[PDB]
Amino acid sequence: RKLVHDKELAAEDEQVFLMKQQSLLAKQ
Amino acid sequence: GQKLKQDGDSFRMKLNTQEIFDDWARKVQQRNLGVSGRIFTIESTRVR
Repeated sequence: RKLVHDKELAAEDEQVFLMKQQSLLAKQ
Repeated sequence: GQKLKQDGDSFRMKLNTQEIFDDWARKVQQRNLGVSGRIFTIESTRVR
């Protein structure tokens, strides 16, 4: 039962985040 | 003396200043500068 580290911190590349927030700005 | 005063009045007339003020105010009103909107904008650019 030696626990292993869970999922690591993700990067979530700037382009995808910017595109999602551009969409959110467009819809607001 | 009157010649000199007429000359100086002519140059001073050529040296008016309010007209450029009026032009700048008119241009400022026409362009309608403003800042209200979103905090910041995200845009699309195809960087070379």
